[PDB]
Amino acid sequence: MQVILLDKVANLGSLGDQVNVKAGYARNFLVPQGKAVPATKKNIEFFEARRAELEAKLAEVLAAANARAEKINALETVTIASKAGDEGKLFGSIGTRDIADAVTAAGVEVAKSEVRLPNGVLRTTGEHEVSFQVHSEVFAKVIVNVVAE
Amino acid sequence: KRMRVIREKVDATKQYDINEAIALLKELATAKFVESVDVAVNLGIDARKSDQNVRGATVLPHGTGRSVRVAVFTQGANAEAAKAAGAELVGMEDLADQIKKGEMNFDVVIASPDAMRVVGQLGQVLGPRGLMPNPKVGTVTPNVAEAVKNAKAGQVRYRNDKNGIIHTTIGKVDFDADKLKENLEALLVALKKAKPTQAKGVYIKKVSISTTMGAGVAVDQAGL
Amino acid sequence: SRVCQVTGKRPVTGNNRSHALNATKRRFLPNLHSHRFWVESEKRFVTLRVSAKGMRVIDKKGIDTVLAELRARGEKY
Amino acid sequence: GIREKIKLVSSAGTGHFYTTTKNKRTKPEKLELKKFDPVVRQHVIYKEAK
Amino acid sequence: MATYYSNDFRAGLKIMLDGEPYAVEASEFVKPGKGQAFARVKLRRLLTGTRVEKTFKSTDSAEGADVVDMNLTYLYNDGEFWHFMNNETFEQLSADAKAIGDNAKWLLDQAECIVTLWNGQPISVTPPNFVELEIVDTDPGLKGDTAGTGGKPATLSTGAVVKVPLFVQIGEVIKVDTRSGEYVSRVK
RNA sequence: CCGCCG
RNA sequence: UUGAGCUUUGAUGUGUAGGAUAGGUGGGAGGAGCCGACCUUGAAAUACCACCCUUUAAUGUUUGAUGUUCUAACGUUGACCCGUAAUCCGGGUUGCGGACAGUGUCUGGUGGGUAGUUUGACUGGGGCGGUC
RNA sequence: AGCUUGACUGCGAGCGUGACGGCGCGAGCAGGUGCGAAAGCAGGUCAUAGUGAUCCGGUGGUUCUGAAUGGAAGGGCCAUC
Repeated sequence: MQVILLDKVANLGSLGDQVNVKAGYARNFLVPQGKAVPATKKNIEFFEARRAELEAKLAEVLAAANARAEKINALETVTIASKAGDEGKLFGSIGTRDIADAVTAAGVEVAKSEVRLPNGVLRTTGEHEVSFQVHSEVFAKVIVNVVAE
Repeated sequence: KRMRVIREKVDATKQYDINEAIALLKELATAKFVESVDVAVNLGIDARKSDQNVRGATVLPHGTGRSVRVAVFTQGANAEAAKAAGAELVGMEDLADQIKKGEMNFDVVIASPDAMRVVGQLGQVLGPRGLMPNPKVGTVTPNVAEAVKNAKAGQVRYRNDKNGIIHTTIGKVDFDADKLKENLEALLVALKKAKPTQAKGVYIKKVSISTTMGAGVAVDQAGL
Repeated sequence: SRVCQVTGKRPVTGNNRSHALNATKRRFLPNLHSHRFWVESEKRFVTLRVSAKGMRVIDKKGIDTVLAELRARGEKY
Repeated sequence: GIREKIKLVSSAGTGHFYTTTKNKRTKPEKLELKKFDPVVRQHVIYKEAK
Repeated sequence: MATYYSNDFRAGLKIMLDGEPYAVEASEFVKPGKGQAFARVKLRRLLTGTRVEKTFKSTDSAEGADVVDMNLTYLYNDGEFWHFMNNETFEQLSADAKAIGDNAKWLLDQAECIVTLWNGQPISVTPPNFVELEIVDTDPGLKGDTAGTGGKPATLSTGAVVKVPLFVQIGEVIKVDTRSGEYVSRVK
C-alpha cells in the first residue's frame, strides 16, 4: 500500500513511514481512525512540509496531555455502594456506564469507552482494580472498591 | 592425512560436465595399486511396487576382456559346444553339487531349455538369493548358447535392481582409452531408456556420480 | 438489482459448455458486497453495494472522487 | 496379435525404414537383415527398432 | 479388446468392471414372455474374493481381464515377497503380502502352488491340498488321565499352529491339509 | 481339559 | 504450539551364526598403529570408500496444519432511541457473534429432482433363438 | 543339407474381375543384391481365408508452401501408427 502514518502504530511504523500493509487493514481501520493517509502522488508532498513539524506535534502534545489527563483524579480510589446481595453474590453487576459515572461525576471527564475491565463486569462486592487507558502505552490503575449497601 | 586431500576436490555446488574430472580420475585418488572405475546411476523406483524392476544384460563395448567365469547348464551338443566359447565348467548337475557346497568360483549362471529343469528345481534359493537365474526377460537362456558366450565372457555388466533408486554399474580399468568410456557410460543410457516398467515417476535419472573405487567423485549430468 | 454502484456491473449471460460441448444458458454474476465506506469530509459512513473490483477502484481513486461520479449519474447514495 | 510389428531402421545416414513383424516371445534376438536403401541406392544392413 | 454380452458367458469367463476383476461362478439366463432378458449372475470377486451377486440385463457387460492361472513353483522368500517359476517356460513372477494373504504359512519350498496373475501381476496364491511340515514348539504330550481323545496343539516350523495327537513331539515331520488346517497323518 | 452305553 | 520436504554438518541401524557392538547392494587388497578379505559363516560375510535407506539435531527452510486472544470489515429474524399515528425500512447508539458465516468466479463430487434423446436389420407375422 | 535376405526400391505393356470404392495376375525396364560353374531362378510362402473406407491425430523424413520480410509454427508430400 501507500500508507503514510499520521500516528505511532504499535508494530509497523514510526510516525511517518511508508509501510506496505494489507489493503483491508488500511480501509477499515487505519484510515478512519486517524492512523493513516493514502499517499498517492500528493500526500507524500502533503507530508513533506506541513505534517512532520506541525501535525507531528498536534498529536504529540495531546499525548503529553495523556500524561496529564490521568492525574486529574490523582486520588485513584473509588467507593461505589450500590445494591448488593446477601453475604456476597451481588444484586446487579456494575457495568462501564456506572464505572465511568463514578469517575465523570467526580474527577476525570473521560467517557464510557476508555474504561477497561480485566476481570469481567464485577459480579462481586470488594476491592477491584479498573484500568483507565488514555494512551496506547500509559495505563492507569484507578481502584474501584465495590461496596455493599 | 592421507584421506583428507580426497575430500578437498569435491565441489558439490558445481555439477561437473562430461570431459572434466573423468580425465582427472587418476588424480582424485591415492591408490597403492591399479584400480577401476564405478558408475552410480539412479532410477526412480517405488520400493513397494514390483512393476518397476529393471534387470537385463548389458553387452559392453571395448576394453576389459575375459575376466568373468561363467557357469553352464546345457545339454546335448551344447555340453561340448560352448567349450569352444571359453567357459570353464560346462555341464549339468555337477554344478549342483557345488551349489550344495557353496562355491564362489562363478558369477554367472547361463542355461538352456534343456537345462531349464535343474536350477529351477534343485538350486532354487541359492541361484536367486545371490541372483543368477535366467528366463525370457534377461538374455540368459536361449538355445543358441555358442555365439552367446563368444561375447558374454568378454563384456557384460549386469544391470540389476535395488530396493531404492540406485543402479550402480562398473567402469573399466583406469588405463584404457578414457574417451571411449564416456560412450561406455553413454551406451548404457540408450538401453536403460530403451525399455522401462511403463510406470516411471517424476525423473528418470536424478543423481549420477562416477567414482573410481573409493576416492574419485565426478558429478555426471543425466542430460549431456 | 444486482448492479455495482461504482463500476455498473450487472449480470451478463453465457453458456455452460460441458465436455461433450453441450450448451446451456447460465448467468455470470458480479462479486457484489454492500460495504460501509468512510468519508473523511462527511465524517460519516456511506453504504454502497460495490462489486469486489469496485473496491479496487476506491483503493486507487478517492472515496470522494467516486461519490462525485455517482452524483453525476443520478445515483442516490 | 502376438506377433507384434517392428521397424527395421537403416544403418546408412538416412532414415528410410522397412517395417515388418516379429514374434518377440519366441525368438527375441534382433533382426540384422541386409536390404536395399533407396536413398543411398546401396544395399546396407538394416536393424530392428520400434 | 474383448467385450462380452451377458447372454454369452457361461462360467469362469473372467470379466472386468468397476476397477476390479471378477470371475463368474455361475449364471442363470432367464427371459419371460412380455419382459426382456436378464442373467442373474453369481460372480466372484478376484482380488478380495468373498462373493458378489449381480443381476445383469441382456445388455451390457464387461471387458475381460488378463487373468492367466498357470502352474507356478514356489522357490524363494525374501523380506516380504515370494518368487515363482513356471515349469513350462521359466518366466519370473513376484507375489506380494496382499497377494499371499492368509496363506503365508502353508508353503514350505519347491511347492507347485498355483497362483492367479491379474494383468501381468499375481494377486492370489493357492497352496496345495497337502503340505508336509515339521513341529518345532510342541509340549511333550503326556497322557496323565485323559480317557477321551487327547489332542494337543502343535506350533509348526512355518509359524502355523495345528492340533496333533499325542505321539508326535518335535522333528516328527507331519503332513497337514491347507484348505482347512487339520492334521491328517505323519510322513516318515 | 477329556470319559458316551450295555 | 506445530506437520511433512532440501542443498547441509554429521553422528545412527545392537538377534541366526562368525569371539560381537553386520542397513542394503555395485565395486571390492587400504589407513607409537593394526585390521581386512583367505577362514569359522548365513538366507546375504565385513576392510578401503562409494551411491543411499533409516533415524537425530542445527540453520535459510517452502510453508501449510490448527488455536487461543482482540476489534475495525461483516452478520444480527437481541434491547433501546429517532424518522413515525408504522410488530416494514433506514439511521443513531449498545450487546453478542466475528474474520467465521454468507456471497461471486473457477473447481472435484453427488444429482431421473429435471430436460433432450437413443434403444439395429433380416425373419416363411413380430418377439424369443439364430445370424450379420 | 549348404549358402543366404528378391519378405528389394522405381516403374510396368497387357489382360482378369467388381455398380463403384477396390481386388487379382503379370513378361519386360532401370538401379542395387543373393544363390549357382553356368544356363537360369528369386520383388515371400502349393494356390485359395488370416480382415476394414474416410475423418481426426501420433512419429520419422523431405526447406514443396511458409499471411510485411527473415526464421519458425501449422499444413502438404513420402514412410508409417
